[PDB]
Amino acid sequence: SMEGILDFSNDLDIALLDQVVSTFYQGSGVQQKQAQEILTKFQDNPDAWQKADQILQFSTNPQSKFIALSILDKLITRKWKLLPNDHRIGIRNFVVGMIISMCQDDEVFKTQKNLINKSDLTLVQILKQEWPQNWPEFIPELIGSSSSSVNVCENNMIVLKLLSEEVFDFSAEQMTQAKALHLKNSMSKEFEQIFKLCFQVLEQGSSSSLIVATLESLLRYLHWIPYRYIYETNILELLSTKFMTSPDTRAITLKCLTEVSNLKIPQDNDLIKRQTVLFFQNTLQQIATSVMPVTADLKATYANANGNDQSFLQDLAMFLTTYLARNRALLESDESLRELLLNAHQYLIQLSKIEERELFKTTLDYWHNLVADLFYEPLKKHIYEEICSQLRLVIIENMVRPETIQLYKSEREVLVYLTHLNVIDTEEIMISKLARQIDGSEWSWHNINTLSWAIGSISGTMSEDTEKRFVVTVIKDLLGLCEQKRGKDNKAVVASDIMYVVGQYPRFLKAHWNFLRTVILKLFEFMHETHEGVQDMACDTFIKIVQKCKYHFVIQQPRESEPFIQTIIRDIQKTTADLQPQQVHTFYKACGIIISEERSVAERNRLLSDLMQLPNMAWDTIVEQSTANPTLLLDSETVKIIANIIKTNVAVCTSMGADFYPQLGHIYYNMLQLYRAVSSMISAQVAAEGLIATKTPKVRGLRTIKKEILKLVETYISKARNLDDVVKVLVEPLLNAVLEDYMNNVPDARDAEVLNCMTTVVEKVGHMIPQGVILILQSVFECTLDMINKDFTEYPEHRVEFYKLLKVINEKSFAAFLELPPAAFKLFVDAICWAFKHNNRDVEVNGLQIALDLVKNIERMGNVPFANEFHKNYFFIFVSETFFVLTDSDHKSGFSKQALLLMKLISLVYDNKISVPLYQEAEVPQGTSNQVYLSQYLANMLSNAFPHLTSEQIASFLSALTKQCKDLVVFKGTLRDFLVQIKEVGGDPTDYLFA
Amino acid sequence: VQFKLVLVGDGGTGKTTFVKRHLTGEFEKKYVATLGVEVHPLVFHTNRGPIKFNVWDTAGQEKFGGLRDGYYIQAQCAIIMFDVTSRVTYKNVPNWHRDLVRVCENIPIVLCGNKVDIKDRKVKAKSIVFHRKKNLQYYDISAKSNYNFEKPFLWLARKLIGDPNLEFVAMPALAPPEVVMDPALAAQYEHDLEVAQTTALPDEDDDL
Amino acid sequence: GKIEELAQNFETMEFS
Amino acid sequence: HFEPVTMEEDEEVLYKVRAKLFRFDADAKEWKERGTGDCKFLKNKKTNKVRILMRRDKTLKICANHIIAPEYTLKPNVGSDRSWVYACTADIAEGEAEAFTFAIRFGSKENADKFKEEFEKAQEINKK
Ligand SMILES: Nc1nc2c(ncn2[C@@H]2O[C@H](COP(=O)(O)OP(=O)(O)NP(=O)(O)O)[C@@H](O)[C@H]2O)c(=O)[nH]1
Ligand SMILES: [Cl-]
Ligand SMILES: [Mg+2]
Ligand SMILES: [Zn+2]
Repeated sequence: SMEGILDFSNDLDIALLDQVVSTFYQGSGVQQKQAQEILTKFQDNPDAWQKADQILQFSTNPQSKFIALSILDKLITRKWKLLPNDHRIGIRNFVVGMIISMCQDDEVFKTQKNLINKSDLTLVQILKQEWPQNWPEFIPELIGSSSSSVNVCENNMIVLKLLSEEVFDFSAEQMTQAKALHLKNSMSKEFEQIFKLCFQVLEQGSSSSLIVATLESLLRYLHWIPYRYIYETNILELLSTKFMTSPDTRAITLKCLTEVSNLKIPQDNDLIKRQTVLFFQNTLQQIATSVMPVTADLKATYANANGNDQSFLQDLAMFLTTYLARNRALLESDESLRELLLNAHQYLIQLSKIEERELFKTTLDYWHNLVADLFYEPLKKHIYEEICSQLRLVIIENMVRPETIQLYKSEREVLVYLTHLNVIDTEEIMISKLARQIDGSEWSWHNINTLSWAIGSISGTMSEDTEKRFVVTVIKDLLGLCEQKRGKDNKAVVASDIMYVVGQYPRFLKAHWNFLRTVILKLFEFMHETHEGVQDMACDTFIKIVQKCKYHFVIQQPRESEPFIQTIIRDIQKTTADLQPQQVHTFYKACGIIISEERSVAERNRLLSDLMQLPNMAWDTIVEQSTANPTLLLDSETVKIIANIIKTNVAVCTSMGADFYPQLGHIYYNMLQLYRAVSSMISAQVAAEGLIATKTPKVRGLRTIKKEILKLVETYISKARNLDDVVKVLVEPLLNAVLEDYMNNVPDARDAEVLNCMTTVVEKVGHMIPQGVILILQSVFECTLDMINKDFTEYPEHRVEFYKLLKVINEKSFAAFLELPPAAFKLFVDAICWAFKHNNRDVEVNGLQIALDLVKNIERMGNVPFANEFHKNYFFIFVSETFFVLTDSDHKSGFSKQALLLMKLISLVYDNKISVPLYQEAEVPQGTSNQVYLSQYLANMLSNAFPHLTSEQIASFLSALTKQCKDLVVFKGTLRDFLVQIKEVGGDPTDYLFA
Repeated sequence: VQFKLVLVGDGGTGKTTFVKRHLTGEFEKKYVATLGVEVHPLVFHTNRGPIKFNVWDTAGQEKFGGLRDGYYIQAQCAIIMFDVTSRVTYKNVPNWHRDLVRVCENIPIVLCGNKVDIKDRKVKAKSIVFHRKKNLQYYDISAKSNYNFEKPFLWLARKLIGDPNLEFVAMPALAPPEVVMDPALAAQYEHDLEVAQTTALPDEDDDL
Repeated sequence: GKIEELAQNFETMEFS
Repeated sequence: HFEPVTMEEDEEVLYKVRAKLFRFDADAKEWKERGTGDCKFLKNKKTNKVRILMRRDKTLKICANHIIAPEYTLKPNVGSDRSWVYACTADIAEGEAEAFTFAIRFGSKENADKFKEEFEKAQEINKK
């Protein structure tokens, strides 16, 4: 029954409309949902705008009038210039009239702010179409009407605010460059008269609602108006004094002054400098006397969250940091300004204590600006001694966990600067802090962790002697703290912090072997501790110390009979006995870091052999009993043992890279045989159980083996220095092991990792195995494309790796695509375009890059048959497919690379890089240039794709576009202008002459 | 005690998936574009009693926009959503905020950067500063890993109730009833159980 | 000197 | 003299384990998550009856609340060695009693096997 309003053959029943609207906004459930579908259908009727004057006059429902204005908005922003001129004048007169009568009725003005604001916005859409060329008296009459009514005057401030926003803040995306400049110049041309009204209202009082609306509009003006309006009038005085006293105006005024601080100002005028000092001075004065003194506990105030206090303190932080980042030098030389300077910074100190992450980041950014300057700028740091001292405590006490990551690094940077500015004070604060952890007056898990991170973060700032004394005191004190606490929970926390600090001071460890050795032996002890987190902590600290101190493990230390790396390897079974597989791998990886420091090849290989002794023995055992009874591989235990062996090899190879080669050679051939055996079992399982088999633990275990084997090979080849060996020993066995298996498995059984592995092979040695690359394409190209060309969702990993593989092949071995049969090369082109249409960023970017690289590859071939045929077959396919994604509004993330590709394609023609004609000898006269034919093809293409464009628009667009095809920034601008114009009717073709 | 919440942001940013997580606990992998709006009641239990959000989950795609800013009327709070793996979705945050605060001039708003579970993050944390001058609360969230997924509603609850100390609490757990299933459905449930067993659980590589 | 004492001290750290 | 200025606490926790709970949508042939959090076996002191009570992290909302009936049976899922599937005839997590086909997955096969052990111990409690 509600669907009656959708019947336009009859009159519109306003009572029925209001019911549908009420049911949507105030109703619920199924009825609400139904009304929603009706209203949307109503609103999207292209004739609904005609029934808008009816609603705005005879409705008693504000939501209905709002919806009516939304219908008008669509019409004004998209189809305005198509209307008969009388409808345009009618719609305009109706909107103006409706706004006036709403403002005159105090009841409506008070209770319908939403409907009035919508009407104002609608008026502004008309202005963007009609003003000033067809409405030159708008501003003069606005200023006139303002004097006759406070309500109209206030509403005019809202209208101007929205106008300024639409013209200066939000025009870049929504209108053409020419249209935007036209409106900006028009506003700028009449702003003198606008400001006069604005300033008079501010100076003469008194309605705060009117004052606030005027200040709201001022905030928008400050984005673009010349500085003279602010500095050559008395308005700064009003902002920084009068309006900071009233809380109603205080919030908006503060935002205005923040923007004033960003105005474009001459830096050589002493009077202006005085004006900039003065408004700051006035503002801080008002805060101290009307809001809170500098001693106030802002942390507590913010936490209480009364009224608008949180927003105010946020806005005060923004004001103070913005002004001081730009102007604090104005306050630094004059002794009479010192108190002001330090009071402003003391407010920031207090603001910095607030528990609010995002606000802390804002203040922290400022502190960084400050202490960096004090670190470099002569004669400045003594000024801020007491500020910096307080800041040290604030940062130390709010240190976050290292490794969010971003905030810790920012804290570290500021605290390192503060430590350089005064090492003695930093040390004292930290030792003091540490004592209050020992006497328990500030003891907690959070407080000891925070202090430890802080102590760790300033590593490298002290002298080595001071650092030595410092590290000793801290570890001594922390060790005492650890013994003091009972229960594994407390001891775990302190022990972790102790290990964290030593790990942060490698310089200390490197200079004191006996101590480093003690630290490492202690970690080995902790690798037997079953308490949650300890083993992880022990392993992470181990590899972290090794990364920084590896040299001291590989050389023979004084008073030692051997390099400590030998000692670690001898006892490795015992050390790692209680660790989980992941943690063992980390341990072996850490050992690989050390072994790679040994540059005697014979010794390095011996160490490598000894390190891999346990996995190699386990390996040899399995390879023997694996090839004896392949049923073993169905034993989940054997599968897990095998995966972990391979993972151990990946871990060590990750550390050793090129050096890992002898170990790879130990297992390589049997490993690929294992790969084949596992592959058969997966196939057999899928045959006997169906696709569901791929979900079972057994098959997932088997596929893990294959994936880790591929990862190992990938990891080595990506780091290999001897590519002769890669090509002549590794590649052929690899390809024969993996390619046919991939091709001849059903889609759900194919490992995307194969593609990833092949991408690395082509990347490093592709140029040396052209036959190999062809073999790769044959085995994976068509069958993978068929997996991913039915939608954008299935096989997401195969999708991504596929285009990465094509990308590197197109870069390193383009010859391989030349060998493709014509039908297969056609699929290659189809695949690239298919990549364009993805929203998936991974796929889209590679799709566009391949297209670009492909065109360049074809170009480099010169005037030859394959290049000529390529352009005949695929040039306009690439042009039109690129245009499609450029203009369909669903691929905006790719705009830049689409533009680049398009520009490249067009430039080929206007440089005569395409020798043969792109047209049929029938469809165009003999001797016609490709340049002429290109313009024809494109004009026809755009005309059919965008039939609401005039021939003139299309012709002007293409004229501009092609002539700008050597200027990417300008070219891109013309495309953006085009994307605007296709959204509406009657766009100005002269817009394309902007550049 | 119910509050209207409007949820806005670019298409595909995870608005619907986010609300679904809160409504049923599920994670919806498929992208089915919201058409216009979907309204969903959402109740949280607090130490100040239950709080009800009427969540207006709006469409981010323009072709499915529906009533657009008409959905914002009389909203008492909002979440603006973007995708940290998609820069364009962050670039459009000022556009959503604009359309929103023009209708809702003074309401608590949370800005959410969704999908922080994804390794290849494109919108870096240090780039995200829009909320500062606009007094929006900001959270990194992930509907997939549930990272901070409760924070937006907790912050909003605190603003709307006026209690900075408001906390989510455990709803009362009544004693469940005893079982007496008739044998006349013994073959029926055994059918539905066989299908359930032979359909693999999703995300078997996850920690849980 | 006092570092050898620190090492000795570090060795005595244990959970139980 | 100066003047100065849940609903499960009548129960005992027999077992506790972290887990992820799924419900089967038979109309979509699709498993759907219902919640992640601590799964507890709660023994009522006044009836000695044992139930599963599970809550979501952070929101603490109940995603499972039902008696560990003696008639229920834990079955393995084809794709997992750390999960159990079983039919529940009356769960009251979301309002009225409703029947579900649940699956519950754990951190390890060990926690899963232990769960099954505890689950069956609790079943014979609800027999007595
Ligand atoms: N990795 C990851 N994916 C997510 C996350 N949140 C949502 N997604 C996925 O993003 C896609 C879009 O989700 P959706 O909720 O429909 O987005 P939307 O904002 O509601 N789109 P629309 O405005 O068109 O209705 C889905 O595939 C969803 O599974 C997340 O936190 N992490
Ligand atoms: Cl903080
Ligand atoms: Mg949606
Ligand atoms: Zn004004």
